[PDB]
Amino acid sequence: MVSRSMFDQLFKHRNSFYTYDAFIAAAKSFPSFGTTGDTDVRKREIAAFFAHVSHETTGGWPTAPDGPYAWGLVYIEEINQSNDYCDPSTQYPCAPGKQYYGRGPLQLSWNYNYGPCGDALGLDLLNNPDLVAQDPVIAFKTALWFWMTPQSPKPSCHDVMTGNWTPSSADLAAGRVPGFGVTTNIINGGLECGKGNPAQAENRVGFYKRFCNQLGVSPGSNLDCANMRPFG
Repeated sequence: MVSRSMFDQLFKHRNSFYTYDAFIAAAKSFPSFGTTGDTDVRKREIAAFFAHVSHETTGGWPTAPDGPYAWGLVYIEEINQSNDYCDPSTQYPCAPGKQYYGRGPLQLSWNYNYGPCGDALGLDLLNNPDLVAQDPVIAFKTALWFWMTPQSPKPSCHDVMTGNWTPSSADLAAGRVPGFGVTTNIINGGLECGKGNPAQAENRVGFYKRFCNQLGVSPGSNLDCANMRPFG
């Protein structure tokens, strides 16, 4: 896994809601996370997951102590909470009086994600979405659920980083070569990769390179998703 002192180095300025013990408890729901492959592969997977988490929750500024990548895990809830984030569904019905705005380390959003995430975790997140912003174990589990779950045609980010996803010829033709860049593409490639404004993807890479440096691992190849088409 990762030790308490290293978690406290990566996340030196975090919101104290996000405890190390909560992260460790959540990771036990997905025992292959960070335990797959040799030491370099494990370190890159952990750095990659934390880079995305940090991008989505960062409270940094350019002159912040320890630099602009040292302020991950500051945010819990989406700040703009007026829309319900509800698309009508017979499988995952929007609960009366509830909203599905972003919550937790990967900003889980929409009834159509809270539904299946809760089903997989054995939790009624569809009818109690506020659980994600109440309980840091649940919060971390929702982020790991996303990271560990394939959604065809997309592989899991876990499988990409650990060598368990081999691209098809169409993937390769589209520039989807395994590495950090493909994880950005999976998470939000329609807006952030290809010809999207690359500011946000570049920020994710900045966090990733910082965390790789702190963990003592090379970031590897194929970091940039501007050279890459979103999955169909």
